[PDB]
Amino acid sequence: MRDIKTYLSVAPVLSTLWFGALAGLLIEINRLFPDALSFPFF
Amino acid sequence: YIGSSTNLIMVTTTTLMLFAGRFGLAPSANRKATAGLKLEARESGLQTGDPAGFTLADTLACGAVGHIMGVGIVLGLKNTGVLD
Amino acid sequence: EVKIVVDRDPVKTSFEEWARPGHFSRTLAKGPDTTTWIWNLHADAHDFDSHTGDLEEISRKVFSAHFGQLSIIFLWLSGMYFHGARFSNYEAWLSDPTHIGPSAQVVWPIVGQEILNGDVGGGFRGIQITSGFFQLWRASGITSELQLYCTAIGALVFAALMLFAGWFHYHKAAPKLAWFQDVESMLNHHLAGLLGLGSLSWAGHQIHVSLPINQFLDAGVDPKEIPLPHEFILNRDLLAQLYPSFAEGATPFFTLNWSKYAEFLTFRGGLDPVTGGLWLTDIAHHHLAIAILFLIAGHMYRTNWGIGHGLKDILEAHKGPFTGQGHKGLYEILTTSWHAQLSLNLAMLGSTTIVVAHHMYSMPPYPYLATDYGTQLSLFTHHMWIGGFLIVGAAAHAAIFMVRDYDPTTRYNDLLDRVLRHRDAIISHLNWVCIFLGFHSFGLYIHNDTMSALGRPQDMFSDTAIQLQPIFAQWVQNIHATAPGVTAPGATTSTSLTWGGGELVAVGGKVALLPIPLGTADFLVHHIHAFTIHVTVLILLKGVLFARSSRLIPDKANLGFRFPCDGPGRGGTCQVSAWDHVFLGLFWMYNAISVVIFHFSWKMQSDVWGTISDQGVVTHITGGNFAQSSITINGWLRDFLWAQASQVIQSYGSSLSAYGLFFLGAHFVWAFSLMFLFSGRGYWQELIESIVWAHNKLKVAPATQPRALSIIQGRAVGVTHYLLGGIATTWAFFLARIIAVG
Amino acid sequence: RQLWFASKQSLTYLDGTLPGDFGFDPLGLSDPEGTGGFIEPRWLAYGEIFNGRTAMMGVVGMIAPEALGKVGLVPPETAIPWFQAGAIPPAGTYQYWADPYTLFVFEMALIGFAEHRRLQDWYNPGSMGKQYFLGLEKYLGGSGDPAYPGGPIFNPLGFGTKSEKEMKELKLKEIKNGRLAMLAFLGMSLQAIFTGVGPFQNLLDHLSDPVNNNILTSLKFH
Ligand SMILES: CC1=C[C@H](O)CC(C)(C)[C@H]1/C=C/C(C)=C/C=C/C(C)=C/C=C/C=C(C)/C=C/C=C(C)/C=C/C1=C(C)C[C@H](O)CC1(C)C
Ligand SMILES: CC1=C(/C=C/C(C)=C/C=C/C(C)=C/C=C/C=C(C)/C=C/C=C(C)/C=C/C2=C(C)CCCC2(C)C)C(C)(C)CCC1
Ligand SMILES: CC1=C(/C=C/C(C)=C\C=C\C(C)=C\C=C\C=C(C)/C=C/C=C(C)/C=C/C2=C(C)CCCC2(C)C)C(C)(C)CCC1
Repeated sequence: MRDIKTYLSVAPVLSTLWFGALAGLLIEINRLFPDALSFPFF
Repeated sequence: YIGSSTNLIMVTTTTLMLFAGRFGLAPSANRKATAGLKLEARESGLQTGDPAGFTLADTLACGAVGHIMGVGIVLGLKNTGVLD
Repeated sequence: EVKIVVDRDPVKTSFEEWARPGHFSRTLAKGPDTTTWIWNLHADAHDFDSHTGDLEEISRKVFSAHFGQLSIIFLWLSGMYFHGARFSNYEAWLSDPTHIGPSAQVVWPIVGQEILNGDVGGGFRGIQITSGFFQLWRASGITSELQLYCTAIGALVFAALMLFAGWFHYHKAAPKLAWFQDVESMLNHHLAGLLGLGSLSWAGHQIHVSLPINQFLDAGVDPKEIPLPHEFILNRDLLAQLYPSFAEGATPFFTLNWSKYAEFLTFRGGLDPVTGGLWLTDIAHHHLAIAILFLIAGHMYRTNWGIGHGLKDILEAHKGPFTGQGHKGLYEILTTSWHAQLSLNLAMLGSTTIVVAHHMYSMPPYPYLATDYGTQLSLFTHHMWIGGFLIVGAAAHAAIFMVRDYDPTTRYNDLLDRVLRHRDAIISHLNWVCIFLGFHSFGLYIHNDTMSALGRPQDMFSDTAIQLQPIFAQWVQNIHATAPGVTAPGATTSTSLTWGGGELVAVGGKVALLPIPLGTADFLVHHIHAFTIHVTVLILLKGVLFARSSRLIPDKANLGFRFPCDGPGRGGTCQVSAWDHVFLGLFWMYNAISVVIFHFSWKMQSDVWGTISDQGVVTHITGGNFAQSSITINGWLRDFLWAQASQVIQSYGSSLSAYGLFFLGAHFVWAFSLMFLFSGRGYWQELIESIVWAHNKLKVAPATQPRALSIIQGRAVGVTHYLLGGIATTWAFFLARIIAVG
Repeated sequence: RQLWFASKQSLTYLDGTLPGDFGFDPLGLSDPEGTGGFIEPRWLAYGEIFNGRTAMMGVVGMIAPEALGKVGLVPPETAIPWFQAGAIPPAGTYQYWADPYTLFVFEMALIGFAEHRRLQDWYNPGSMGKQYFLGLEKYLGGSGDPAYPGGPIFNPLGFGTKSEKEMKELKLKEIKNGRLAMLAFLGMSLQAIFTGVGPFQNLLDHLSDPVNNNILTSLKFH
């Protein structure tokens, strides 16, 4: 079990999941704010 | 439709093939032919009831070849009617 | 004799190793002192023969790897069938396939890419496809999304099953040597078992399901009320209505009067005007005869019984005067070194892929295939690319065998010995032939272009000037067009329509095939192809023959297969390993394939493809300027390369706009490749050194010591990027142009 | 060992271990150089026993209903060929005391219980007589060999009185009847696939009219 944990902590899979989460966040932001060119908050 | 062209051809080809096997005129299971001559019989280890050592393989291979040669010599039926 | 001997449970399914990378390599398992470790890890993963010294373990490993590959292929097929089921317009396409664009991929409306889901007709929106599945799914009478759905499910099942089988056969029940090394029974089966029975069962599926439903659809019916397949075999009366003979059970076959079945098994030839495709009766007769042929072939070699040959008993007999002892012992070489088999099989597979690419376009098997232009074009060029890659791989692995596992003391041969004994003569004569062909096939183009730009057209190489006639090709075409007259009475027309005799097949105002004439331009392009092929053969054959030892370096083999050089000594010894020979030959194979596919595109769009008028006048897609503008490189720029690159470059703001974008990135990478191909290492090493200093100044110097890529990896990344750029460029060009105009 | 179409790879492992070895195996499957899982000779004897027994029961049962219907008193409500009973939808069906599909999965679960327990016994012999089973525990130990379980649950009347010879007879009888029932079942099914009228009616036919000889026709129809 702990072996599969140390394997999961190997940079490829960690990086893939991290990048997937980041891309999901970005595409969701783009969905909720289409075309988002300026900073119309301040 | 028995005894006609197909029947007589198939039976004579298969029976002559089996005789060539059993009498020493075919390179069957326990006979391997060289470049030329054939009579180089050597054993495989397939003892069966046949008095000349004919397993259930050569008695099937010779049959297959006889049926093939029969079908081939008959389906060149360009002189006995293209439809039978 | 031969038995079922295997072994039990060598390696346990324990995750102990997954957390320790490079367990296989002793050095790799120690730890990454630098950054080149993580390159070297991937670089030698699949290198099985450098992990042991006995063939049993590597044979087990490749047996499992084949299962992995098959699992991936099954998963891909499942994905394809699914996307056809749940995301296509396949039913609307079946309604009328004349002017409805096959689309099988939609895109999510998130980031403005809705335009990607362009207009494809039939009340659908989706990225148009060119894979050509739809002609197949109409040949096999799928005609219902339920069928695609259940087929995808079954494919997923088979994929998981194969993955299991893999795991089990490596871990639990590992095969032994006397099983693997036993090739007699393997040949016996694969000849008789796999291929033959395969074609036989397919002939079954065609004569009992496809043929009737396809004939009904050709008669013209909404596939909704078309009778289901199983309802064509359960109740006989339907097929009875179709084919009188077919209502006679099995008497006319067994009783040797086969001519009764003449209706659905025949030898018509030609194409079928209703769809331009092949007469499915013909293809059924083909598959069935091929099945019988493979079955009768499979019974060659003695396996356990007393009949049959032995692959050792066949070679040693052949021994001619000049060569001497003949092929004696070769059986041992091709049974004791995997790389040899990999090379042989890769070569034959590449050649077969190429010949499939060729035979496809000239004899469209599927229905409504020779009228979906982009599909035909894309299929042909894809098969060509795959064949080229397979051939290069064959040469590379042949070289690897030559280096490592060749040895005269025990793996002796007297044929290969002679071959190697006079390598210099072979390479010299091939080199001279390469020079000769290069001159007399490219300098001709140069002369023609120059004498054009100098206002002397009547001193050109064409039909209207000093004339070169491909007489042998026209001779063969005449023979093939007059052969169905006497030599092959059982046929009806020529074997294909591309032979120089007959009429044209056109469906839906568009033409599919017609006679093909050969002009001097064809002579020149054929000689260009011959030259480029000869040069690629020169490169790769020189690499293989000189992988052991050259007259420059005496003991090259000892230095190993893949090493960068032998230092700058003796005037410089860069790129002497066979690996670098393959690195070189890759570019030339790319060039050969590129010019071949360009020639194909131009010839088709200038002499075959196009539209047909109501009266019957043909106006080809490009106007038929081949025989007058393929004979000048400046022409190739003007008439073909520049002109037919319009549709990709105006493609912005339309459905095809994606094909536009790649047309730049393809070029870009293409650039990028040079950065790796031209530079060296020491420069980058010093630059990395200064960067490491700049970081270390901030207490950021990573323990994974940075290192500029090793030389061989630099060349590898360069050649990969270059091939990617070139192939992606031609891909975008082709798709955009053909799918826009056609 | 009445030799009928033997070979040498047969005699490599068929040394007479199975009750009544006749010596008939051209192919030579269970050669013990590497013992293939489920190709074990023990497993082979087990398989022939089990298959032949199932075939005996099936050849009795599939033919029972319609046959009995002939001059008997099982009603014509089930006067239907076994291959038309409903197991073959392209032939016939019937309205039962449940629906078709759930019935099938239910009987599958029951047979699965039985055969899973039997297999677990096969791996570890006798090991069923340990766990709680709501009774039945003091019977399922068997007679040692999973081939032959014995036990008053499966030995009610009491045979092989004080003997192994009587067991050898009874048992040869077992193998012979299993093989004969296998042949009869396969033949009934082949007639059914090619004749299309039903076995017992085929007897009704072949009692009087000799001229039938339907190998001459070879008519292949549903
Ligand atoms: C010996 C030898 C030797 C050499 O080496 C080789 C060779 C020659 C190959 C071999 C041979 C073999 C053989 C012959 C075998 C046979 C088998 C069988 C027949 C089985 C069955 C088996 C069979 C079986 C299981 C079956 C069973 C059945 C049953 C229960 C039934 C049921 C049913 C019924 C009631 C009715 C309904 O409605 C339906 C159903 C559901 C249908
Ligand atoms: C005298 C005597 C004897 C003998 C007898 C005889 C003479 C028998 C015969 C037998 C036989 C007579 C056998 C046979 C066999 C055959 C076979 C086995 C065949 C097969 C065939 C096939 C398989 C076919 C195929 C095909 C098809 C299907 C189609 C396509 C083409 C072809 C042709 C390829 C005995 C032993 C009794 C005893 C002692 C005395
Ligand atoms: C956003 C981002 C960025 C940027 C980026 C860029 C700028 C990119 C570029 C790029 C470029 C400038 C170019 C590219 C290109 C690409 C490509 C080019 C790809 C391809 C792929 C593939 C996959 C292909 C494939 C294929 C073909 C088509 C051919 C052969 C066959 C196959 C299928 C293989 C930054 C940094 C700001 C940040 C991060 C993120």
